[PDB]
Amino acid sequence: EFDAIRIGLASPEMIRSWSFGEVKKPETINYRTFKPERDGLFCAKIFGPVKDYECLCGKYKRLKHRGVICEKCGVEVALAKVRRERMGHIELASPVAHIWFLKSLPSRIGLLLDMTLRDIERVLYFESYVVIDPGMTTLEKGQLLNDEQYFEALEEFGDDFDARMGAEAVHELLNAIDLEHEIGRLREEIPQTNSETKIKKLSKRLKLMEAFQGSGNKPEWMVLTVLPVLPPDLRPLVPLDGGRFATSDLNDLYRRVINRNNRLKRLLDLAAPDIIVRNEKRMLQEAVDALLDNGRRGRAITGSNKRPLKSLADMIKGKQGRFRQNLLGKRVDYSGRSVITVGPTLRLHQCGLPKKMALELFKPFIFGKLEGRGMATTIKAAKKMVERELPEVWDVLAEVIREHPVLLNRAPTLHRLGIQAFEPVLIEGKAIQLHPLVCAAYNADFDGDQMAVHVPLTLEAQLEARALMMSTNNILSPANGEPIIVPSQDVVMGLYYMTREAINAKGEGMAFADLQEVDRAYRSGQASLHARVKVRINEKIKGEDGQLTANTRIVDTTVGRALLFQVVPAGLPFDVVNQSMKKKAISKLINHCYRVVGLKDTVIFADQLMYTGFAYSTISGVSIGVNDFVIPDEKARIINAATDEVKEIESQYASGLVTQGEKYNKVIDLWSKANDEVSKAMMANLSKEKVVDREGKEVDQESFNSMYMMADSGARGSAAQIRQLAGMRGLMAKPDGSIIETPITANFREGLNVLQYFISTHGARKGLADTALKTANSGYLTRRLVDVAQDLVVTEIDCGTEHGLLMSPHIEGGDVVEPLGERVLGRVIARDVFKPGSDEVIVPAGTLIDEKWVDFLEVMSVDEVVVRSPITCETRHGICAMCYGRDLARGHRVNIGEAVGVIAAQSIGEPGTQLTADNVQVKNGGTIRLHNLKHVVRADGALVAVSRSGELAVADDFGRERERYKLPYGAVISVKEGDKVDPGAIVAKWDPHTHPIVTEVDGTVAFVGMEEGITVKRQTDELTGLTNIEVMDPKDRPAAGKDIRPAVKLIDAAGKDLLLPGTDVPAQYFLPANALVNLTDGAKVSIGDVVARIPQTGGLPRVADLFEARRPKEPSILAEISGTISFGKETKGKRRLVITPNDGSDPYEELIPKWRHLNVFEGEQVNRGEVISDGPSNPHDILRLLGVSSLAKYIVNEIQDVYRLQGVKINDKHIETILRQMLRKVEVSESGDSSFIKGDQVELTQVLEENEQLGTEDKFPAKYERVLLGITKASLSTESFISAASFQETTRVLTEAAVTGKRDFLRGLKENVVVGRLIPAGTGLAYHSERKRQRDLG
Amino acid sequence: ARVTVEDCLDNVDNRFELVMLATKRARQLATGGKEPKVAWENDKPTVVALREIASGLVDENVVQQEDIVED
Ligand SMILES: [Mg+2]
Ligand SMILES: [Zn+2]
Ligand SMILES: [Zn+2]
Repeated sequence: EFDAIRIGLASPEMIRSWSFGEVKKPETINYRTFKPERDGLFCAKIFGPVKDYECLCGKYKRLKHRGVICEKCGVEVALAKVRRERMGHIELASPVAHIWFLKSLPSRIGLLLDMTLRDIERVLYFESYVVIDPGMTTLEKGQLLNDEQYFEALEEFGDDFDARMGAEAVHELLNAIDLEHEIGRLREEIPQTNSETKIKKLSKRLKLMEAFQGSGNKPEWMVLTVLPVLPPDLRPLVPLDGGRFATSDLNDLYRRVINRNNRLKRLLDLAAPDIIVRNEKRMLQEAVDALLDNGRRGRAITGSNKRPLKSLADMIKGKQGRFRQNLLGKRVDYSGRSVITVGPTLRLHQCGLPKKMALELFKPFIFGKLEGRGMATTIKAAKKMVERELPEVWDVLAEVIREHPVLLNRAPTLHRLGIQAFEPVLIEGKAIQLHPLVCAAYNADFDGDQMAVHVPLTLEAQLEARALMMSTNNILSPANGEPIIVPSQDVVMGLYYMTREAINAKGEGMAFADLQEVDRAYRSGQASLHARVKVRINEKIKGEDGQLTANTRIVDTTVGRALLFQVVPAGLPFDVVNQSMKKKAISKLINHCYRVVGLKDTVIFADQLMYTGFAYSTISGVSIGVNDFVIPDEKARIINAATDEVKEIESQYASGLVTQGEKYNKVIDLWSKANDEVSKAMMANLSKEKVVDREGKEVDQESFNSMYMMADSGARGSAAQIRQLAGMRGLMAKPDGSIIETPITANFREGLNVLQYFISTHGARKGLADTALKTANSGYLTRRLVDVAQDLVVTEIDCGTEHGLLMSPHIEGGDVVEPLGERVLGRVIARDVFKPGSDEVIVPAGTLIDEKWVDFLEVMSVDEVVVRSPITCETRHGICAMCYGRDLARGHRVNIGEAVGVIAAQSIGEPGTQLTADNVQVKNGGTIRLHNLKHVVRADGALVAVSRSGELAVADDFGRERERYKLPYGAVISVKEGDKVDPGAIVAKWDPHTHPIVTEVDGTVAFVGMEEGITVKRQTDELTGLTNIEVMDPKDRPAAGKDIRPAVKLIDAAGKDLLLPGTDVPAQYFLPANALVNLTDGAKVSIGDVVARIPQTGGLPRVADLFEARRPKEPSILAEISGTISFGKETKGKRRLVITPNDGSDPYEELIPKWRHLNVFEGEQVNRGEVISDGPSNPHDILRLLGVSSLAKYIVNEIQDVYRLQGVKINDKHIETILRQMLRKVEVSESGDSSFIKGDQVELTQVLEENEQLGTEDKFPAKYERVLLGITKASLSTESFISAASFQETTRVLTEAAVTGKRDFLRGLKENVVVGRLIPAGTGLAYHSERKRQRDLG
Repeated sequence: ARVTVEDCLDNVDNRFELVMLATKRARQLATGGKEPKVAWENDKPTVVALREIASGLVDENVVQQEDIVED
């Protein structure tokens, strides 16, 4: 019913309005009787009555007396609950300064009076004097007076002089602040200065003056003359067992202030001198200061207690405040918990609930059902029927839970699927019966785990549990498009054994007329579960639009595959069950079934797979024995051979042939080769060992082994675990990071030695102790991601924008690791894609790409698509519904009101617990196309590359790029452009050791200044191994010749001057150190002359440091303007990286350190997006030099590389959603229109550019530049102060919002939670929409 | 039977107005004495209100018209 919760300073006239009386005495209660004494901290006259509708005297103790107040000893008759609302006030005899507005990062009182923080603390303690209204005196208001300097002021001036000391002086300095006049003085003195050390000081002081003018807070209210008193029920004084009392830490603080305030009031009427009264007023300062906050310069009282104290401010801060303790947890009613238990007979939408828990959870619903049915007359008699557990109560409990869903949640709630709704059924026992299929989303095993229950009361919450939070609704993952409710290891084991073709079995070759004859033949024991038969099947096809046509055909399948087709819905063909039904094949069938037949026929199909998997996994009594871990007979021939190859190396180590490091890499790489040789020889004997007999033969089929089936079907176990059971274990690691020389040549079947078992304990406790950090670091990452993208919610249906980012498949390497099939599925196109022809489009407009459009794009040769993304949306205060897409638990696109920012932070933080160049060669065959690579053809028939911004691509015959390779500078190209490459042959060669050079033109070039005595040195190898011009180092040069550098002058053969086009200066490049000149002086090649040869962290903390946009330890150096770069002076200490732009006239000079080894040379033109020095690059300069399209490509592909290595997969919409909130603030480059030099939000900067353009001003010179903020700094930019006090410092955000009169609205999620209102996201959007159209309209 | 949450949500396709449309109808079947258009199959008014959404018997203007006749 309320809105716009505002906050400001409290005036002395308003503090008296909150109070109902003034406290004068410091006592609380009487010693004989436990009654609140008058005019004390506990007083029934000021506050409310103690007992319900009764005064202290007892003259009025009935309901008929409400406004009547007794005169002798009674109080105002109330409900005894107003003791939480009634307040008091203590009219202090001397003013006291507020420490919240004095001791902080900014000086709220110091900046307001142009005074120092230490100097104000000197006057408030009665040590120095200040002057009020100096005027015609000889001193300034900023000049203070001492005890010996103040006495002289009254002698020479006499008139026009007024000086005070203490808190009354600070209160007087704020009386004549001249608010309407001081701003006029700051406006005319700010543009005169030019140093940045004074701009940030005068502007920060100016912005505080306008805050005290529009908000209405007078500067006089910073010091208080009367303080409020907390209600007594908030600081309770309750007794304990044995007559002992227990009070709060605020009663003795309030008593200490009253004890000193009354002592000061009595010390003023006795005409006491200034020597004694100045110390009492000083004690009243720290008496009130210690009451407000603790930890400041005023040490809190500590008497007979260890902890210092708990003041008023300590109740809302310090990781234990009342505001922060409720944000992390709150006990609720109608709840309970118990252990979980598998129930294989339950449906997907129902769970098991004990009878003892249902009686307590649904207790109010039974009392109302017993009175309505006529079994009980009053609620007191109905309660006694439940305690006796009458038989008629069970018939009532069964009716109140028939259609009433309950909520189940596990303690670690990592993602959205941690809370699901089920229909409870009454079961006998004390354990909650859970469905086996919902165990994957809950991440719950049956090792004693507990699950909490909750009961929705209102029918508004019951409809949300059935339509939104039901277990059958969230069958797909919210992070991907894959089903999250899939058959686990026990169900996939029965479906794999059933569909497992055998060579020769009982009942092979027989024909069946229908699927009902197959079951009739199997149940009689006259046909094996898997035998090659031929059965006629009647199936229906949903491929036709709206036509469910039936087809009857004779297929060649097994007996088990025909029994599995009985549960398949009608819309799916038979070719979906003719495989071996592994885990990856069943999850793809449920996903395909969801997109064809819908949801109703899928929730009843996933239950049939669980019943069929549990039934056929029990008939086949699969078991693991001691003979299942078969050992290859050739394992002893590899271990004994590898042990002899190390003995011949240990003899070489004792002879001095190899070193310690050379022998280490020899024995480590030797055992790693023998470990892979045993693993490939074990899987060959384990998979193809089953032999059979068909009409007389020895045929090898797939192995029907228990250990092989559990790893092939994907139920449990992988190649790394079966390797340690049958094959050798291998080499173990070490907590230091090295590998031990002696490996573990034994497996777990044969057993390990005492030393081999102690070695394995190093990596065992390393992985167990790593899980303690995986739950502490990933939980801190998902919490920071929510605090940033919580306000983001779908609000608009259509933005109307055409901007979008280009999407291309990852063609890095040989094949595409992630094609355009899953990168574009579920995203609306931005621009119309065009065929290679003319006037022919594939998509008509921006359309939602579903599974039917993915194959339509795979048939065509379309490789690039422009899709919509939240990072490019134009919707202010929200995100468009068409820019998001349809990648969620639903099939359709996102609806209006869906909080897509919270499901994106939970999709990234959930899998966080699982986180920790000589030559090129074309792999496939196709055309070779080079982009952005300007080459110069030589005379021999080869190509030389001068730029590095491009790369080599392999064009398919259809017209799609499937291979991309990067080439360094000067890489010689063997093949030409536009020819058919050879799969397996080289196309270009490079030189990663020595960086080659390039020449622009041919001619007789010779080294100038190469005397071979100071600059260079003629080096000769053994047996004429080196005959060239070898350069020398700069340190080896002489002191006189260090200034001169060897340079090569390019001259033509005719003698004329040769100048490069587009540049005035010729091609004169100086040869650096450690270079070799292949061409002689006066003779060189026509092109491609190498004159000088220039010689040459992962896991969870990687993703956390990547969202923070931190600068790496060695940032890379990039170019700003596209032009010819050059060096500067090297003997000074730095490197002047001068560069002359060739297209524009704008020279820009920058400096570079010398410890960072540069990779660029002198005289080479570089582009804007080219890298100069190697090393990791921060995401900050890539946004300024390239733009926002290149930043969104680098961040997403770098985060996915950390998740794709571990196997998990997250959609790109969740990374671009968090990236939208980081690229939210903007910064202006020039000043004149903004207030300060810093930047503001882009939503406010865009709404002001339209009013200034189409208004009185013609142009818009106030431009801006995009900036990148981390998930820590972007969260601080919150206009609200209620939500900002949760994750930030409470005492810092309350003093800033008070002095500015910040009226906080409740248009967010985190604000409406602690306040108690509905959230704008979800079903609560209809409540906030029906109020906006009725408040600002009619 | 007749318990379909995806058939009623297929026409609106919002999953948020369906909860709001079924709320205004569930109170009429529980308070006021309004007779549902579908038969009572021993179901609570919370679930029997979703059958009228899937069958297309009630709508946004149908619930507003039935409640205005009582006032
Ligand atoms: Mg467990
Ligand atoms: Zn009385
Ligand atoms: Zn949009």
